[PDB]
Amino acid sequence: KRKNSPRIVQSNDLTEAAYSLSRDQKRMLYLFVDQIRKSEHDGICEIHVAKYAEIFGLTSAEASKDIRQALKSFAGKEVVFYKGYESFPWFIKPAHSPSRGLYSVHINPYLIPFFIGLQNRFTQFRLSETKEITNPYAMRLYESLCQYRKPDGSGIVSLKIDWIIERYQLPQSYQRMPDFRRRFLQVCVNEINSRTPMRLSYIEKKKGRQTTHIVFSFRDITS
DNA sequence: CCTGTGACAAATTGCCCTCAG
DNA sequence: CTGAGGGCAATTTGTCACAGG
Ligand SMILES: [Mg+2]
Ligand SMILES: [Mg+2]
Ligand SMILES: [Mg+2]
Repeated sequence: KRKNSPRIVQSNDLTEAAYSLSRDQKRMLYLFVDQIRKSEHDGICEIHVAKYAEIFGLTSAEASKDIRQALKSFAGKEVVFYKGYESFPWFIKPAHSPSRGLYSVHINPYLIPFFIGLQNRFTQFRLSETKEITNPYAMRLYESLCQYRKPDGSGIVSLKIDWIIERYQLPQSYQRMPDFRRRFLQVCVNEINSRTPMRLSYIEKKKGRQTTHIVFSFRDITS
């Protein structure tokens, strides 16, 4: 049963926001949204090194490294919602540790309604589905794909490439499409195919000499 | 203009070790 | 013993010159 892992349920506004974060910063982001979901919430969240190591198959010393550098790298990271245009900071206070092996973070109290969206306008996935991805961009794509998933784990969706560049905030050399192909599309599609239960194919949409959309579709291995 | 590949750079990976308390 | 530190080589991500349709 896929039901063994936490159920991540985020608003589609988050699924579609424009931001940069590392794999490690996102692994934590999942744990934070879970914890608001279980409370009039105020923004204080807690992380235990020992538990984070259970969850991601890591050693105690390595989990401490990953948390400690992620938490430092939130400084100056804005998140932008869209159309619409609203920019917020993730943390309003620096994180700190009062007990050995435990950190206390203060997430911005305005983001919470953006996490807990309006009814039937939301994305959802088990934590197991995404814990073995490595590339953060491959994590963004798996999120967006999940947004279109029917009850039976199948779906089809067309994303415009300029929109992928803006929301996933991809590096500049990928505006030149042979590089986008080689260092993002093939790498992220292979990863979903090897690390998740999803089975993914795609076709490109040219207009004139240009490529403008990727047309993704997928079934679940439970077929 | 469009494409793919080779090369170099800079970054991320899981892993090894000391050491404090 | 846990976990806060330092460090590593190997691999993957990011940049871009060159050659062909
Ligand atoms: Mg990153
Ligand atoms: Mg609390
Ligand atoms: Mg690491």
